[PDB]
Amino acid sequence: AVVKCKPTSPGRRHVVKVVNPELHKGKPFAPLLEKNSKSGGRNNNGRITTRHIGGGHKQAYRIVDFKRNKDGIPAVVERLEYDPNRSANIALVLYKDGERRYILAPKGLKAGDQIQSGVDAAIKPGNTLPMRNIPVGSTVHNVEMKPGKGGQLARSAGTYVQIVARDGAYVTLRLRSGEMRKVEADCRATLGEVGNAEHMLRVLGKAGAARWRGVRPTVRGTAMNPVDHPHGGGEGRNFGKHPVTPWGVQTKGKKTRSNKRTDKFIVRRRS
Amino acid sequence: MKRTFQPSVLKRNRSHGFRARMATKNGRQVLARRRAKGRARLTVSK
Amino acid sequence: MIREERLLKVLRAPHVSEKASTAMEKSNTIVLKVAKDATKAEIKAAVQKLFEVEVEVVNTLVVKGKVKRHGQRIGRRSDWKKAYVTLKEGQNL
RNA sequence: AGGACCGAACCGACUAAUGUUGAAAAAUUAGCGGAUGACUUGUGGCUGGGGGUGAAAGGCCAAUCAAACCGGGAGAUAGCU
RNA sequence: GCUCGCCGGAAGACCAAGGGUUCCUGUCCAACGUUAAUCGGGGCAGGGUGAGUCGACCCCUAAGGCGAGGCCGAAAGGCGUAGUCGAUGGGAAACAGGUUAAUAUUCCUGUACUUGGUGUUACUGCGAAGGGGGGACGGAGAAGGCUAUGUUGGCCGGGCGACGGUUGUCCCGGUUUAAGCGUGUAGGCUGGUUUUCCAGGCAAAUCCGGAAAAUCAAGGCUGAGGCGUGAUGACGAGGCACUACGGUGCUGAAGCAACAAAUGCCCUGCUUCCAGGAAAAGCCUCUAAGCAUCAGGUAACAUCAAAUCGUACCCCAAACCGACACAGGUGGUCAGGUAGAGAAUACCAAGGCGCUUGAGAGAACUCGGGUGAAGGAACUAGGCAAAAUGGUGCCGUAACUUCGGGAGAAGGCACGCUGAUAUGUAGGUGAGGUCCCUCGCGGAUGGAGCUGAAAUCAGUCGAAGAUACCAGCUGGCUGCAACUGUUUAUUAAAAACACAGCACUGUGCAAACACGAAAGUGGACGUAUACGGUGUGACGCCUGCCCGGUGCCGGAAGGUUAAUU
Ligand SMILES: [Mg+2]
Ligand SMILES: [Mg+2]
Ligand SMILES: [Mg+2]
Ligand SMILES: [Mg+2]
Ligand SMILES: [Mg+2]
Ligand SMILES: [Mg+2]
Ligand SMILES: [Mg+2]
Ligand SMILES: [Mg+2]
Ligand SMILES: [Mg+2]
Ligand SMILES: [Mg+2]
Ligand SMILES: [Mg+2]
Ligand SMILES: [Mg+2]
Ligand SMILES: [Mg+2]
Ligand SMILES: [Mg+2]
Ligand SMILES: [Mg+2]
Ligand SMILES: [Mg+2]
Ligand SMILES: [Mg+2]
Ligand SMILES: [Mg+2]
Ligand SMILES: [Mg+2]
Ligand SMILES: [Mg+2]
Ligand SMILES: [Mg+2]
Ligand SMILES: [Mg+2]
Ligand SMILES: [Mg+2]
Ligand SMILES: [Mg+2]
Ligand SMILES: [Mg+2]
Ligand SMILES: [Mg+2]
Ligand SMILES: [Mg+2]
Ligand SMILES: [Mg+2]
Ligand SMILES: [Mg+2]
Ligand SMILES: [Mg+2]
Ligand SMILES: [Mg+2]
Ligand SMILES: [Mg+2]
Ligand SMILES: [Mg+2]
Ligand SMILES: [Mg+2]
Ligand SMILES: [Mg+2]
Ligand SMILES: [Mg+2]
Ligand SMILES: [Mg+2]
Ligand SMILES: [Mg+2]
Ligand SMILES: [Mg+2]
Ligand SMILES: [Mg+2]
Ligand SMILES: [Mg+2]
Ligand SMILES: [Mg+2]
Ligand SMILES: [Mg+2]
Ligand SMILES: [Mg+2]
Ligand SMILES: [Mg+2]
Ligand SMILES: [Mg+2]
Ligand SMILES: [Mg+2]
Ligand SMILES: [Mg+2]
Ligand SMILES: [Mg+2]
Ligand SMILES: [Mg+2]
Ligand SMILES: [Mg+2]
Ligand SMILES: [Mg+2]
Repeated sequence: AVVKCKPTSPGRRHVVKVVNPELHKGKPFAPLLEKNSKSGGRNNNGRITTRHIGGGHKQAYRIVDFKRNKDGIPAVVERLEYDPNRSANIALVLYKDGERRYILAPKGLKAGDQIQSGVDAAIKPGNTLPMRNIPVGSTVHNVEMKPGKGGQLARSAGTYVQIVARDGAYVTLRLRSGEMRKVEADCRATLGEVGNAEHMLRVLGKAGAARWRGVRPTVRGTAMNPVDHPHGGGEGRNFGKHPVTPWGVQTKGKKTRSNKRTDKFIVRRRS
Repeated sequence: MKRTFQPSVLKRNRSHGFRARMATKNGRQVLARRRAKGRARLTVSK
Repeated sequence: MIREERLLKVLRAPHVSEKASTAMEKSNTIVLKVAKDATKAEIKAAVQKLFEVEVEVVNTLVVKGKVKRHGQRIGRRSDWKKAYVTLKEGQNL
């Protein structure tokens, strides 16, 4: 649900939050949790390499099954759960042999729903099959790029991929960005759309909500001095320059892809 | 007013101590320079 | 068993002071200057052998030497170890 | 419930007077802002000099910053005093 | 020594950091001490720091550091695996009283507790670098049950008052006791047990997880406090006796109850929210290889062991950081009375101080304050500064508005004390006692004692009753920025930065991008509802025309054009 907050204070006036009453209210499943500590955007030289990262709430890591290779064994969803690490919700499924795993929660999946993976799984939301067993035109997510590597595409909340054609050992996919991509038919995919499509409807409402997520303020290049940024300097507000990154590369339209190794697998760029 | 020197013996030893100097070649050259000069106190350790 | 050459080295002197005399009079405790590395077990064994009395308990402490001056020259006295050796109520040393 | 309200600790530094060979190389007195939060604070750690870090003032990096400090080239050069 | 003044959420007491003998005693007064000094944190000499339980050490890991091999790099070196370090976090155990000139949870008295080694008794499947459990975790909020602690009464000891009264409803003092051990309560959580099967838990498992039945519902786990005991003890007002008048020798009553009550405890609870909240070991439990009457484990009995280092003293400071005995700075803990919402404030208690130059005088002028006729912003760049407002309840409150606000708008009334309603009310607490019980720390009833607002009526004093301290000035028009935040440490706090929101643009994952000669690493254990860059800056109504110049994006026939040949 998408509910607007009443304006009892200036920081609350514009807040729009997503309330999903179905989510588990207790703690996560402990055997599948992990520590991950924060980087502040610093690499192993101790240098900031991605700006605007730091602070935020402590987060535990949930081990999610992106491979979905437990073939031929049905499982039952016990509960949906909040995952601080990603936009999508996650589902704790219990396998009939007594094993528990987390999966990305497909749209419309809920407690009690049965799921399965394998070449003989039914074509229903939540089931993972090799894409040479999924009909052309289907809506899939958690798509593999290399067989057995694990799902890598269409993982974010509300995302999905369309199988548009099958040609030999490769399938053509329409990605969320509009790109048409080839990938081997033996790559796996989960049927349906990633759930929590209302995620994009939230409004943080104030600076503090972004600070809670570990996002640090962005200082505009034009507010700096010339020593700091190519946009820096000027008496009053002045620009008179072609807009560039802090490292001086044009940032309004210049293409930066250079991967000849993978150029073959792209059919039509998102363009 | 808070001043620049705020003593901590642990920080002192970890940053200037004998074993800190012995750990790198440039710290060992610091030690060689101080022995050649004849310093009675090689490091902050003593 | 601790060798007797060790035992002959660990005791250095009786300690004389108002506290030491009061300790001996009120708690049957002798106060001794002992070697720096002398443990409580060595002190007890040495008092039981060299002075052939019964020891109940040894308490020890390290005295840190003072900074002193000898003609504007800074000096420091050595650190030394003190033992409070409590005798067994009829040992009377 | 709230980067919600009033207000001590705590954090800050808007005004004035004093002080200016000071009680102080930035304070004191009266007033002043925030005070459950983008809050405050202890301990330890990481980032190093054309480099770091910066809710950006060319700010800060040991009372030193439009290129730290120490040693070296080194008695640089000085049509100037 | 007697008076006076000052602090008392500190200017008292205690930890950690840092310092290192500054601690105690004797002696000395050159220098040091902003004066003198007989004094001192000064000189000189001597003395002082006592641990199985406090801390370190130790076991365990976080960030991070190092890193056998390894990968990478002219050399030096970089990164990193197995490992090994690293607290600011997790892991065994002691309390009360007495004592020194100076130490004490360390000494002494009394009373406890923990871990481990070895020897005997009985029973016996033990065994890990492996598995599972546990440890183990957020913010906010609300309330009940308590304790610390305080107040009164009772009890006991003392008093009968320098000047009117004070044998009483008078006054002063005390009225303290721990860890441990037994009890298992207010409360919190959870259904229990017994069989059989199973694609999971790097192998196996009686353990965990899953499935299926039988059968029973009170079983288990956790838990403040109280009670008993510890305790015939210690302590104890005071009193007796000496002094080397600093204190010691001896003796020692009462030692209860009610009420109030924490920010401490139950509570790592409960309720609720999103921003979704360490790790590892100690510990429990399962087995692998292995040994298999051995070992090894289970409890009991004895006995041994608990080493080493620190321990003085200062610690919001004259002993730490500030060149100083310097109006500065410095983390944590304790938390009495009267008033008060209060840790504000005023006066005090315990306790600690009067700040290391004084004596006079009573000019100008300077500093910090008090008061001021008449006027009342005429001052001035400007009401700068000052003056003023200031509490609680109630009445009442406009434009506008994003419907929350604006608002404490504005403005106004009441307020002390005494008596009555009621010798103390509403309300809280609730004994003795009785009724009963699945049996105790028990459920119903009853209400004595205790405690207690607030109102109304009537009276009463003063110029004045929110009387001190404390404690909003208010309204009207308008520029800028939406707002809370941030900033030029040390002349600028703002209209500057940020911001939620908006848009463009890059980016298909070995992503773009960034640090790195590289290996790698951040982006991200993320995957286009994502991530980077840029500009704009809540919201509302909107965002017109120009692609000639520069840039970017696409095209690739034609001219021109490198190395090469
Ligand atoms: Mg950014
Ligand atoms: Mg932005
Ligand atoms: Mg600027
Ligand atoms: Mg430039
Ligand atoms: Mg201009
Ligand atoms: Mg122009
Ligand atoms: Mg002892
Ligand atoms: Mg000791
Ligand atoms: Mg606020
Ligand atoms: Mg500041
Ligand atoms: Mg002030
Ligand atoms: Mg305000
Ligand atoms: Mg306030
Ligand atoms: Mg400038
Ligand atoms: Mg500086
Ligand atoms: Mg330069
Ligand atoms: Mg030269
Ligand atoms: Mg020269
Ligand atoms: Mg001295
Ligand atoms: Mg002294
Ligand atoms: Mg003098
Ligand atoms: Mg002295
Ligand atoms: Mg590590
Ligand atoms: Mg390394
Ligand atoms: Mg090597
Ligand atoms: Mg270790
Ligand atoms: Mg620690
Ligand atoms: Mg003392
Ligand atoms: Mg009580
Ligand atoms: Mg002490
Ligand atoms: Mg002084
Ligand atoms: Mg001072
Ligand atoms: Mg006060
Ligand atoms: Mg005068
Ligand atoms: Mg005057
Ligand atoms: Mg006045
Ligand atoms: Mg007068
Ligand atoms: Mg006047
Ligand atoms: Mg007048
Ligand atoms: Mg007037
Ligand atoms: Mg005028
Ligand atoms: Mg005028
Ligand atoms: Mg003013
Ligand atoms: Mg005033
Ligand atoms: Mg104007
Ligand atoms: Mg603003
Ligand atoms: Mg502000
Ligand atoms: Mg300034
Ligand atoms: Mg300023
Ligand atoms: Mg990578
Ligand atoms: Mg702007
Ligand atoms: Mg604007």
